[PDB]
Amino acid sequence: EHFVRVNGGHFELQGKPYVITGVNMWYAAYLGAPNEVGDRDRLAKELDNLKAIGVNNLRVLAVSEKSEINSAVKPAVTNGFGNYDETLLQGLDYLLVELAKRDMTVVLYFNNFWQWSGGMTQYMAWIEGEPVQDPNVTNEWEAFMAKSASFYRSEKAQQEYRKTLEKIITRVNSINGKAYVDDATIMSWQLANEPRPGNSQTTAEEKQIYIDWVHAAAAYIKTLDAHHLVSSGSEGEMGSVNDMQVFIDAHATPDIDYLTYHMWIRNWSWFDKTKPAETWPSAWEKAQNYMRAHIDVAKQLNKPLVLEEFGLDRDMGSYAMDSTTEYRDNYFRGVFELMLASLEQGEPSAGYNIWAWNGYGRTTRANYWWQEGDDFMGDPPQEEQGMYGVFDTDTSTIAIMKEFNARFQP
Ligand SMILES: O=C1NC[C@H](CO)[C@@H](O)[C@@H]1O
Repeated sequence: EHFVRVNGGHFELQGKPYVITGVNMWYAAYLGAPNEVGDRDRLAKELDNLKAIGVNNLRVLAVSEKSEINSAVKPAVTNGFGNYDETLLQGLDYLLVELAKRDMTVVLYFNNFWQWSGGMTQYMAWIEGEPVQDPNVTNEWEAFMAKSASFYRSEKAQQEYRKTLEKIITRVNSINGKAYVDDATIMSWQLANEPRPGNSQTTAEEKQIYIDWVHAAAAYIKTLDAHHLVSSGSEGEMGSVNDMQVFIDAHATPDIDYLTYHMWIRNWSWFDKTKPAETWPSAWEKAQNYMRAHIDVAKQLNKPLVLEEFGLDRDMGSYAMDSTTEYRDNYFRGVFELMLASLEQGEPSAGYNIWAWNGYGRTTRANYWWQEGDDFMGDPPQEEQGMYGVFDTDTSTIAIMKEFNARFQP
């Protein structure tokens, strides 16, 4: 029908500006599955609530790789190379039908730097014949990130990645009969969740391999689909081994239509969730700098910029649904205020996706750890259920979302 397009530093839909006022709901396609893995009744109710809060865009995982670790989604879409669960992919079909009824769009990412959907390290585990070592268990994060980036250098891994891209992009929706390439419900194809060049000791050669991978992968998708937007899923500078020139060079290709950045002030040690009053002022100074730096790059490259992930812990780091969210709420207000001013001033700030949406999902696990069969939440299986997710009962947070979702609309 009519697709979301780019014109300079903004998106357009039917010749009018389009601003992303979104959430991350990684599990939305799983929820559409027609078997016991799905919860279609819940999916419709969630999308009805989100639409009522002014949400126009979801960012969703397209594919997962089978993993045996206890920090990963189960079951998976890809049960060994080429062995796709068609019943689960009907969940993506169903999601696309449901979004289209509500004039909502989706950004679909095809891989994962991290472990919670298998992702790049699971590709390498299958190739190498050695199981993934869950970094939640080993705490060997530097080793993990290096293994994950080894994906870019593997010809077999790239062949298999390209096969998966082709499998999904050329899909026909089994429900409505729409080819995916013809479906304007899809806003963008996205290379991966948070692809990084490697660990803190990444070499110049490894930076170039990453740049070349982003270029080649985006160009490959454009051979399949000349018209949908393509984005990388990068965090920005923090996902570029703290080298903004890597970010710039990777995203300078015309086959990348818009820019992404993610902001994780607690993960980056700028904010201490157990010393929030003491650390908030410094964290906010650093967050505003991170936003400004990326807005400047978006001006340089003449592309829209989406804050496609950002979030903050509940008060004192609680996972409980009855805990307060004062710090999170004030953070979201600050980010929204700055971004709205940016947009008013004609800068390439083109919207956002909060990380993440829990909605009607619930856990009764004492340790807040997801187990197979448990409600899917915006917090994926590698984090406590309740870490960053916004519940339907988080009234104060939802009111802020409702307000700004309306204000960001042209
Ligand atoms: O893509 C992501 N970035 C950070 C989130 C919060 O830690 C995490 O859940 C996810 O892997």
